[PDB]
Amino acid sequence: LPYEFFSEENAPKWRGLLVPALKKVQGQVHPTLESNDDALQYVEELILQLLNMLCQAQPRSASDVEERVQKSFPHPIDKWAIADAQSAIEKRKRRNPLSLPVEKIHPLLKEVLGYKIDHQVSVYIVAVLEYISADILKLVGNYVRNIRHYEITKQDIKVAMCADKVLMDMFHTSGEQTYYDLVKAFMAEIRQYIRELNLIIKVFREPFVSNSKLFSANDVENIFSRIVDIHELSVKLLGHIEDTVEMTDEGSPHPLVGSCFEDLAEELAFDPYESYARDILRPGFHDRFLSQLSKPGAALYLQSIGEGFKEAVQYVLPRLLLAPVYHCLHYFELLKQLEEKSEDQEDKECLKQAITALLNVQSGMEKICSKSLAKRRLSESAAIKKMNEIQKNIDGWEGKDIGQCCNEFIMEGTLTRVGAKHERHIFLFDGLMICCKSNHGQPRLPGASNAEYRLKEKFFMRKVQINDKDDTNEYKHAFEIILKDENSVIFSAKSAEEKNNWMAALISLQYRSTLERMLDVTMLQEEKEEQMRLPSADVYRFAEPDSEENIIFEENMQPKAGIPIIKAGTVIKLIERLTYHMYADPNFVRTFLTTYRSFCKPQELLSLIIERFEIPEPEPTEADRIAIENGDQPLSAELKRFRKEYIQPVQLRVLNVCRHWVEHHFYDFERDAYLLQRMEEFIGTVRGKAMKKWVESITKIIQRKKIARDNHNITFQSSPPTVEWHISRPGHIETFDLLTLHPIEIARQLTLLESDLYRAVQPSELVGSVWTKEDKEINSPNLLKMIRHTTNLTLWFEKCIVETENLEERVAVVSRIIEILQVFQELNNFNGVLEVVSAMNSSPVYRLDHTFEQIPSRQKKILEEAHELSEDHYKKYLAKLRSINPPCVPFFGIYLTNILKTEEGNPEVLKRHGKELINFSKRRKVAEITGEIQQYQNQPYCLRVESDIKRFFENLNPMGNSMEKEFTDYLFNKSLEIEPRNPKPLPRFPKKYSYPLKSPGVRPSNP
Repeated sequence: LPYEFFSEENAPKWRGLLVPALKKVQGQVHPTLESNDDALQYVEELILQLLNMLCQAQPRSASDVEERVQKSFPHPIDKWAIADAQSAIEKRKRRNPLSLPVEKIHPLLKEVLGYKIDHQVSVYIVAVLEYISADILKLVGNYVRNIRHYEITKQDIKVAMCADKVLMDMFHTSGEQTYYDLVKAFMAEIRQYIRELNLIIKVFREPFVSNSKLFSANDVENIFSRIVDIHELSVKLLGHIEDTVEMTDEGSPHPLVGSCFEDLAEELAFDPYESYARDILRPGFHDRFLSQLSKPGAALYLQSIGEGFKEAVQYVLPRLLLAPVYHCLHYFELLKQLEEKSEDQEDKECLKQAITALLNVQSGMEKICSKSLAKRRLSESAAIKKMNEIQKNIDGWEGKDIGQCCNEFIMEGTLTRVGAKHERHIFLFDGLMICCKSNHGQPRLPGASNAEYRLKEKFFMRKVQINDKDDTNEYKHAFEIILKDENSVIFSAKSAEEKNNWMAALISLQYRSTLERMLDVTMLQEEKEEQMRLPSADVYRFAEPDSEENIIFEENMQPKAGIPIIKAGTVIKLIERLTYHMYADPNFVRTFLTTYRSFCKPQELLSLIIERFEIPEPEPTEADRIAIENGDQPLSAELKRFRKEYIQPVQLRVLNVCRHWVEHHFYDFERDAYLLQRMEEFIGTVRGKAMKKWVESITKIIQRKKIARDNHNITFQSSPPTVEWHISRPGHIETFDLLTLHPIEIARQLTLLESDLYRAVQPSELVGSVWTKEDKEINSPNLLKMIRHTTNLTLWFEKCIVETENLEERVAVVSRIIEILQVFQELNNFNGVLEVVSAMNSSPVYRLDHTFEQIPSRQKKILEEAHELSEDHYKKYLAKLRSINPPCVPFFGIYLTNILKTEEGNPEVLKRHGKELINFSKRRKVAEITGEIQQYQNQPYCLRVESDIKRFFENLNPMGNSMEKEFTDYLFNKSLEIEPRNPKPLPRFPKKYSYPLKSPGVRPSNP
C-alpha cells in the first residue's frame, strides 16, 4: 500500500512546507515573474508525486537512490540531475542549502519508506526534488516570459507540462499605438530575440566549434555566417535602450531613443545584418547545409552530443537562422512609427538621420527578400475560430473536443499513409495529429454529412520519434512514428519540399523543450566559470561587504522582499545603494536627494559620488605587460566582461543622481558658487563613447538653469474673473487700505501671494530642522518668507482693529475682515482663513466684546465655523482639505508639527556593534510628509495679478521699525484704550475714516 499523497493519514504535514519554499525557487529562475499561491499549490502536488515513486524502490543508501534515478528519469535529464544531487554530498560550495525544509522532509521520509535511513541519504533525495522543482518553474517561466504575461498561474503550468515528453513520461488587439508602449514592446521582443540568438550560438553553433577536427573554421562560417556579430549588436542596442529609459524622469512624455539609433546607424552597425541576410537566402545554402550533416563523422557526432539532436539541426536550425531577417525588417517599420509619433523636435531630428543612414541597408534587404526564392521562404515561416472548423470538418470524430488538449494548429497538408488506400489530408495541431480521407466532389445521400473529409483515428503526439531513408522500396520523403504499444506508421510526402515542412513543425514541438533546457544549463554554467573579484576594499571604499554593522534592511516593508530598502547605514553604503550596479531605485534617489543635507553636506556628497564614479581597474597580470606592446595581447577581455557590466550601471546612476541633482537642487549650486564650479569641471573629465550623451545632458540642464536665473510671465487657461475695484480709484497706491480696497479683490491678491509662497517652499527646507539652525536664512529662504507673511498679515489685521478708536468704524473693520475670510474659504485658501482666526484670537482683539456685539449674526456663524477648524487637533480642517481640489493653500502649520514629532520620535542614528548607522527611516518618513505638501503645489489659481495691490501686501509693515514684543504690547494697550474695563466707562472716540464705511461687498460682477 503506497503512501497516500493527501495524505489521508497525515495531511497538514505535506502542504505547509513546499508552498512557502517553492516561492523562493521561482525567484531564483525568473526574478521577473510574480508568484501565485494557487500555482504553487499545484507544483507541490507534482513534487510529492515524484517523492513516492522514488521511495518505492526502497533505497537504503545514497548509492541505491542513484540507481533508481538513472532508470526512471529519461535522458539527458537523468544525467544532469545526478550531477547536482552529488554536489550536495560532495559538500562543495553551493548557492544555498536545499530550499525545501529538509528537517521537515527527513522525518516524513522514514515513514513513507518504512525504515531508518542516514541523513546523507535524505539530503540526496531532496536534492533531486529540488532540481525537479526548479526545472518545472524554469520551464513554465519561459513560456510566461515568451507570451509576455509577467505572471504565472496554475493553468499555464499544465500547458508547459503537455508540451514536454519527459515530464509526461514520469508524471503522465491592440489598435492603439502609443509611443511609449512600442518601446516597452520592442524591448520585450529584443530580449526574446537575444535569447534565440544564444540558443543558436551556445547550443547549435557550440558543437561545431567544439569539434575542430571534424568542422573547420570556414566550415562553421558557411552555416551561420556572422551570427555572433548580430548578437553583440542586439545586446548593445538592448543596453542603450534600457539606459535611456532608466534616465527618463516622470516629468517626460517619452524617453529620447532617437539619439541611440543615430549612433549605431552612423557607424553602420546594421551592416552584418545585410551580410547575414544574403548568406542565408542564397540558392546554394540548403545544399551546402544538408551536404554538411551527411559527410563522414558528422551523422555520428550529432547523435553523440544528444538524443534527437541531429533531427533538429537538419529540420529546424535553418528556420531558426531566419529570425535575424524578420527582426531586422521590424526596425525599419518601427522607426517610421517613431518619427510620426515623436513629441520632441530634437528627438525627431535624430530619427531622420537614422532612417536615412539605413536607407542603403533597407533598400538592400527589401530587394533581397523580394527574391523569387527568398520571398517564398518568408511567407512559409510566418481565438479560437480555426479549431471548430477543423473539428467540424471531421466526420464521426470520437475524441474529446480538440480544444481539450490543443490550443493551436501548426500546419495543413497532404500525406500518404503507407499501407493506406487513399491520401489523407492532415490537420496539424499542437499536441495532436489529424488524418482524413478526402471525399471532395463525391456523391452523398440526402441528409448525410457534406464535410469534405473523413477521419478514422487520432494520436497523442507525445514521445514520438522519427527516422527516414529514401529507400529503394516505395518509401520516399517519409518519417517514422512509434505508436505507444503499437507498430510505427511511416508517413510519406510528395516531395522533399513538403518533407522539410512537416519535419520542421513536428521536430520543433518535442525538441524545443530540450533546447530551452540545454540553453539554461549552458548560460548558468558560464556565469560560474567567470570568476569576478570584488574591487579592492582598500582602493575602493564602496566595495566593502554588507553586514549588520554597516547597513540595515527592513523585513516588514517587503515580504518578497523583492525591491530592497534600507533602514540605516553609513554614508558609504547609502551611496552604494544609490548607485547599486545590480538594480536601479527611483524612489530611493528621490528621497535621498531631498533628505541628505541632514547628515551629509553638498560639498561632501559631490566628492563622494566622484569616488563612486571613478573605480581603479584590476592591475594587469605579468603576462599582460609583455603583450601590451606586442601581438597576441590579452586586451583584458576577461576583465571587460565585468568592468563593462559594472562600470555602466554604477557610473550611469552616478550621472543619474547627478542629473536629478542639477535639476531639482539648482539652488544648492546657486548657494555655493564653488559647488557648481566643481560640477562643471568634473563633467569635463568624464570621457567615453556613449558618455557624451549623458554629459551633454547634464551640461544642457546646467545652462538651462543659468539662463533661467537671468531675466517668466506664464499664461493660464481662460477665463480670469474681472478684478474688483474699490472706493478709491485704481493706481492710487496711497489710498490703499483695508476698508478702501474691495473685499474680494484683497482676498484674491492675498491668495495668489500666499499660493506662490507655498509653491516656492522646497521640501529640503523642512528636513533636519534647518529652519531652527542659526543659518536659517540660507537653508529655508522660502519657508521663512512664508512664515513672516502670516505674522505681518495677522498683525496688520489686529492693527487695523485696535487703532480704529471709533466703535462704529472698528465694527465695520472687523466686519470687513470677516467678509475677506469668506472669500478665502471659497478660494480654498485655508491659510488666509486661519490667518484671520489668529487675529480674532489675539489678545488685543479677542476682548472687544462691544465690537463683536454689533456684527451681523450671519457673519458670527462664519467666524465660529472657522474657529472649529482648530478643534480636535485640526480634525475638521483635515477632513475639509481632503475634499478640496487645487488650486488651494494648505495650512502649513500642520506639516511643521508632524515633521517635528517624527524627528523627535525617532533616533537620528542606530547603534550596531558599537558603530553608528545613519537612520534613513526618518528621512523617508519626513519625505512622506513633504509629499503631502507638493501635492497641492501643482495647479496655480486662475486669477489676474494686480501689480499695485500685490505690492501693497508685500510691503506690509505693521510693526514698522518696532519689535515683536513692543508692538504687541502697544496693540493690547490700544485695546485697553478703545474698550476699558467693566467699571471704567466707554469713551466716545471720533471717526478716523472720512470715506463711505459701507461694504460693497463680497459680490462678484456678472461679466
